[PDB]
This record gives sequence, structure tokens and C-alpha cells, in this order.
Amino acid sequence: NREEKILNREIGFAIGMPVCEFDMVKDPEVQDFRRNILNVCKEAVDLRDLNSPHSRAMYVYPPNVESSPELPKHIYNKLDKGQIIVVIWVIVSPNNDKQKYTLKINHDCVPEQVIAEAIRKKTRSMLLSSEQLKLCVLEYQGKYILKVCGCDEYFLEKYPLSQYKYIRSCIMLGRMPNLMLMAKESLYSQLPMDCFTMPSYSRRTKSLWVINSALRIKILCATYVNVNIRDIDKIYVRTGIYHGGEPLCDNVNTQRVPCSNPRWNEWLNYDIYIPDLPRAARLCLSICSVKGRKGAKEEHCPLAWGNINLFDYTDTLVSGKMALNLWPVPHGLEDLLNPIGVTGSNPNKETPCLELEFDWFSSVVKFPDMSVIEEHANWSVSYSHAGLSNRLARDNELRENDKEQLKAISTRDPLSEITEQEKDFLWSHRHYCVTIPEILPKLLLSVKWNSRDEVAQMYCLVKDWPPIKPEQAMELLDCNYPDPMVRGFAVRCLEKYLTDDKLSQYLIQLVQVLKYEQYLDNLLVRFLLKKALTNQRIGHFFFWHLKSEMHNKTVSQRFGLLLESYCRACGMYLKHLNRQVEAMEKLINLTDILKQEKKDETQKVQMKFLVEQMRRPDFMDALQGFLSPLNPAHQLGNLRLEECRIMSSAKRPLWLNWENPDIMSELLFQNNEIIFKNGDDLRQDMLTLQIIRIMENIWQNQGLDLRMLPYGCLSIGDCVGLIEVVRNSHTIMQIQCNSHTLHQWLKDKNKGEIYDAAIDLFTRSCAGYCVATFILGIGDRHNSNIMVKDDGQLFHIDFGHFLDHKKRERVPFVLTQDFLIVISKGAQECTKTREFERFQEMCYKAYLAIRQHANLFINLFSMMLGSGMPELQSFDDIAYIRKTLALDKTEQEALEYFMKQMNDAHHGGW
Ligand SMILES: CC(C)n1nc(-c2ccc3oc(N)nc3c2)c2c(N)ncnc21
Repeated sequence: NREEKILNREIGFAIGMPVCEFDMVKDPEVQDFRRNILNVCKEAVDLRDLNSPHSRAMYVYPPNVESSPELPKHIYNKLDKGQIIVVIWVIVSPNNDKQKYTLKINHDCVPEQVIAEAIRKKTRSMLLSSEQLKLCVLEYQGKYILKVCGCDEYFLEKYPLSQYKYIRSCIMLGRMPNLMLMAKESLYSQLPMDCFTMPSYSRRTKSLWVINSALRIKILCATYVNVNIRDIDKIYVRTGIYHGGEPLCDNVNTQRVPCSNPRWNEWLNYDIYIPDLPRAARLCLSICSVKGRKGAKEEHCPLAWGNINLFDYTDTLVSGKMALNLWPVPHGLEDLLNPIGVTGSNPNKETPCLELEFDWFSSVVKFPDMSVIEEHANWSVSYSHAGLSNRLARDNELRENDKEQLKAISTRDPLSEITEQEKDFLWSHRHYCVTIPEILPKLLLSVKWNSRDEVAQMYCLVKDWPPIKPEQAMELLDCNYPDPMVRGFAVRCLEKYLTDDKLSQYLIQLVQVLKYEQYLDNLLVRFLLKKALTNQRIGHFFFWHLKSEMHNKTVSQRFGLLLESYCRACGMYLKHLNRQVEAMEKLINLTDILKQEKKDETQKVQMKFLVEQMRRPDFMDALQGFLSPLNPAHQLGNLRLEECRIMSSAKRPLWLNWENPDIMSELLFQNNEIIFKNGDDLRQDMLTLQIIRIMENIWQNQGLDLRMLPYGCLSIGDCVGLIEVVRNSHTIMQIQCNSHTLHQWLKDKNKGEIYDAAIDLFTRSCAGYCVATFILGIGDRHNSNIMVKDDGQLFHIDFGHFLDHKKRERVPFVLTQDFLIVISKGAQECTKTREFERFQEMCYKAYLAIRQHANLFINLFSMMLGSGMPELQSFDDIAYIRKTLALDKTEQEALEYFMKQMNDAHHGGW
């Protein structure tokens, strides 16, 4: 009633469009999705109310843990005899006195064991309780919970203390962990119980295989096809039947008609049997122009494109009259068709519009049930009769060379081209493939999707297919794998083997591949929403990754509806997301005014305006007392306007400073510094920074302490976003204030016995960033986009473009004598040193480690193909890292290559 209205108003502000606009959408798929997705909402809420309050605190404050408890060789070695020193703080009776208790405990100690040990140290003063009954009422560890001093991170689950990301970091960085003992009932009360309500909208035949006919589609007429008559001669419609990025038959064009009258009334006949149409078959079309000639070949140009699914969300083969509002052709489209393009009708109806008719076979035609599929697969299942086609291998036919040949095929990278000889081979030996389940993505590409008999066989193999690694399953979710039985299996592996640490790690890819789903209601959307609604850390980024694309009409309906369902069931977080949403709004409206009206003024004038505009009551209210969209465990107190400045950088970003309202702010950072950028697409920087974190985690799990700085970066909208500020760090140029200038500065900041640890950090971070940038083909490095910390850690900022920004593999990070003098610790011939010898083997061991995990990076890039990212628009883009990692070459041939690239850029040494 009145409360539904408030909520409707609250969701409307969060997603950026009124809920009422979803109610007017006549599409049954839309209204069904809104109503039918509500069971995920119910289930998620029920799980939160299972063991209240704890159950609800786990949702709000989930454990920030690593996937594996096992501490690597070098990490366990930082512990003194396998024991970690921790500092526990108690806020005692006001004037809120902070009292510390320093403890030495095993790294595998559970938080409850730590609370007891802290109470044991605290009570030690009263020696009466020390000897007699050391217990102290079971040391009431159920009356207290651990919190991270300085931020809203809690230790609520029975995990070894070292498995917690904060504690593992503290071990690696040589920092003492400061924890705060906070009474259980004080957190539990701060949590308002959820009152999830069901919305008002929540109330409201023949089989395909019996149609012994060829497919046909009628192409009627086109409107809103406004064309300069003087240029174009004729216009025709190019059409094709696809399954993902692969055609099921040959592409059929209509007759050419004068552009003044786009009227065809033609029935287009295709090279495909109707029972032979796979589930994910789609019609792909475009309106093309043709003018010439100069006595040469005809100048074909695609005007606008569109794709329709041959079957609707209810498995119904689309029948009857239709209208498709076409889409503009994106720059550099090498084809007349756009199969990898978004499927569906353009929301703007003032765009070219193709009117079609599909066949009507006297009744509602539907895709057969699995019972009919299995009964046509068991129905599918001599010496010279099993050998009349290279797609059948009988019993007593499996060779030991074949077993190793299939094994060799499985090793090959995702972009490694399977030959047609190799496809017939994988298909004939499909039943052995179950022994090495990792072969599935290659085997699935060996299927002739245009054959019902072949596809039905594949469907049965997928049914009883051994689950694969979560990282391995993610490929089966890219554009290449449209089939629901395939994608459903991939979701099933993630549903089972994917940790919440890894879901947070790969969330952007998982949000992206959603655009490759045929329907609004699928197993991926349900998987992701459930995780978003049972973990508020995942939930936060699901919301922001989806909100940041609401300006993109290609996805705004899917995403809008997904955000509607999310906002109804997230609970209290909605009020906090709304605060962030309003904060970001005010920074966009303000940075817009500066860019449009005041760009041509002095820093002094611009700052005067900034300060005046920020001091306004409506502004001050919105921009203080909210959670950092970058890390929502960060409270952003009051603005420190005296520390807020417009940066001299390009797009003139705002450096913003907030107080940290935590009582233990001083034990983390007393002030939160975020950079607000308006003007650049922050999406490439999110992907690079994600890849850097992954490369770093790989090296750290092999015994390579090559420290990276994957700083926070979050795209919050259309070329607007947030950048984390790396505290106490300076660019190479702001160190030059000769050749020893850098080494001089580092040696100065790190004087004494702290010098030998600061040198190692430079050389190790340098080796990591040197290997990372080469492989990735990041934008060329200079004195301004290389930064150094007052401890020794080197890192890069502003990545620009990845892969081939040129359009024949570069070394973007070339080492100046400065960096090499720090490595060789002042040495004259920095080439022939014992220090550079230890640095060479760092770069070599780093490069080979990434080579081993090539298939993950290739996959993480392919999932991101859906994104409008100009440097990631084709599989020919991702192809770059297949060159840098020398995947065709051997492990020794690849090492020689890396040395040659470094040598032909640094002019020797290696
Ligand atoms: C040069 C100096 C002021 N500085 N600049 C940045 C910075 C600014 C914008 C960016 O856009 C992207 N993509 N990466 C960026 C990095 C920065 C930081 N993140 N931490 C510390 N100092 C920093």
C-alpha cells in the first residue's frame, strides 16, 4: 500500500528509472521474469532469517577469507615458529579508553580461541582468577566478536585467523594486525531485521520434430530507412541462421528494391531442416545498401542490423507476423551481419524497422522435451559400416596414441584452432572424452549443431558429464556456447565448486556473460542474484556493475529488471546504496559544471567555485556519511574540504578527502582519499587491475614474493568512476626535484638496516610489473605513469589500452639506468651484477608461471568481449597474448623470446 509506494520510489532512485516503467512493458517475457524471479528473493530472505541474528550478520558482514587455508612456504616463514603476534583492543567504559592486549598465537587459531586468549591476558591482572578456575564463565567468547580496527570487517565464522585476507596480508607485509573486541549484542542490534514483502505484480500444441519441412521467413517491408537518394542505388536485406558465432546454413539475401520503397514481400528459403534447428538458433539480419561502380566491384554497406531468436523463452518456435527495430552498425564491422551482436528489438522505435512473417504450422510448435531427446539418442546408439564416416569409433577401436592425442588437444589454449580432421576425431571419440573432462569446450565445437541426431547425442553426454573446474566452466558461458544444456552445466559447476572469494574475483566476467543469454530468466541470472542476496559484499558490486551500464539501452531492460528484483530483496542495504547513488550524482553534476562551464579558468578560480558549490547544504548532506562504493567496509565521514582539490591531471579529476568515523581510524588510516574521474571509460582499468591481482596471486602461490599494487578502481557509470589513492607514493618525475636521482631518493627514505629490505621490494615489484605489462601489452610507460612508495614498492597507474594499442610485440616498461642502479645498489656496470642475476630469474620464473595459466587469461578476456571496450571487440584482439606468451613455441623457446624482446628494447644485458 503506502509502504509499497515508498519502496517503489526507493528502487526507482537506486536503478535510475521508475518501477512504473516496467509495469507498462507489454512483453510477457518481461512480466513473467518480474513475477517468476521472486522465488530467488524468497529463498535468499529465508536463508537470512534461518539462524537470526547471526544468519543476518553473516549476510551483512561476510567473512573476507581466501579460498584455501594452506599458507605458502614463504608466507608461513614470516611467522615466528609458526606463530602470529596480534593486538586486540577493548573500548573500556567512557572516556572511551582504548586498551591493547598483544598476543602470540598459532596462525590457525579460530576467532573464538583468540577472544578467550585476549580475555586470559586481560584478566591476568586479577591473579585470583589466573590460578583457580582459569575459565571465567567459559571465557564467554559467545558474548564477543572480533572486528578489524579502522573498518567494518568482522570475524564471524570459525575460520583459521590466517585464512582471513586482512590477517594473511598482515603476515606478508610484516604489519601487526590490530583487532577490536566488540560485544556480540552491539553488532546484532545495529542490524535492522528485514521486512521483505512480495510486490503487487507477484499475484497476476505440436512438437518441432514432426515438421518435415525446410525453414522459411517472409521479409515484408522496412520503415524509418531514411537515405540520401543521390548516393545509394538499391537496398536489400541480408539474413542468416546462426548458433552463436557460427552459421547453421548459407546466408540468404532478398531482392534489391529502390530505397524510396523498401517493400520486398519475399519468402526466404534456407539450407536447414526445421527439426534440425538447435535450441539456440537465431535469425541474424541487416538492411544493406549497394551503389557503385567505377567499373569495379559493387560497394556493399550494412545500414542497420538486428537478430531474433528462432524460439521464444517458453520453447515455442516463433510463428506469425513480427517487427524488429534495428540497431546502428558499430565502427569497423568486417561483416554485413552482426551475429555476436545483441539479440532483440531496439528500444528506440524511431529507428529502421523490419516487418517479417514466420511460418504457422496449424498449431503452437514447441522444442521437444528431454524424454524425446533421450529416446532419439538411445535410438541413435559392422566393421565397414562404422567406418563409412570419420565420425564413428566402435568397441575395440580405442588406441593408446588416440588416448594421448585427445590428451594433447585438451592442453591447447581456447583460441587454438581445432582442425576439421581434429573435430571429426574429437566427435568419433566423444565417449572416451569423459576420462579427461577438460576436453568438453573443444568437443562441443566439434558438434555439427545443424544436425538434431548429432546434437541429441551431445545432450546425453553433457547430462552425465563430470563437473570441471569453476575457471574451466566459465568458457562455456562466453558467446561461443549459446546452447542452454551447455550453459546450465557451467552454472552447475560454479553453483558447486565456486567460492564466494572467487565469485567476487570473477564477478565482472559473470555479469558480462549475462548479455549472451537468450532469455531474461536463466540459470546464470538465478545463480548470481542468489549469491548477491546472500552476501552483501558480492551484492554491492553486482548492483554497481549492473548500475554502471543503465545508460546502455542494449542492456538497460535486462539490467533494470535484474536491479528491480535485487532492490526488493537486499533489505537495509538499499538505503545505503541510495546514499552512495545520491553522492555520485552530486559529483557528476558538479564535475560536469567544471568541465562544461569553468574548464578555461585558473586553478584558483576553479577551486573557489568548487569550494562554494561543495559548501551548499543540499551538497554537504549528500556527500558525507555514506559507504565507499570502492570498498563498502569503508565509512566516509565528514568531507575535509581543505584537502579536496581539482587534480592537474587530464579530465581534471577531483581528489576527495573524508574523515574516517571509526573509533580505531588511527590504526588503519584516519582519512579516506578517493579520486573521482569524469570523462574516461574506467572499464579497461578495471580489467587490467583485476588481471594484475590474479597474476600476483599466481606468483604468491608458487613462492614468488613479486608484490603488485592492484589498486581499487570502480566504474560507476558512463565514463565516470572511482580510483583508490595509494597513500605515501610519488611519480618518478616528482622524485626528480641525473641517473642516480631515483636510487638517491630511495636510499634517503630507507636509511639504515631497513635499506636491504627496501631494495628487495623495488627489484621484486619491478620484476612483477615488468613481466605483467609485457604480456598484457599495456600503454607505454613514462616518468608520470610509474610510481614509487616510501618503502621501496614500485607500481604503475593509468593503463590506457591493453593488447594492441598500436594496430610487433612491445616492451612497454623499458628500464632506465635509474631503476637498474637501485637493483645493482649503486654499482657502475649494472649489467654484470649478482643483484641483476637474482632479478633476471625473478622475471623468468614470473613469465613461465603466467604461461602455465594462459587459458584463464584468454577466457577472462573472451567473457569481456560483450562489453563495448574498443580494444576488445573480436577474438583477433585476445589473439595478442597467444603471441606474448608464445603458446605455439615450447617452454624453452618462450623463455628465449622473452629475453629477445627485453634485449631488443633495453639494448642488451640479458
Ligand atoms: C599522480 C598521482 C597524483 N596519482 N595519480 C593517481 C591516479 C589518478 C587517476 C588514475 O586513473 C587511473 N586509471 N589510474 C589513476 C591513478 C594516483 C593513485 N591512484 N594513487 C596515488 N597517487 C596517484
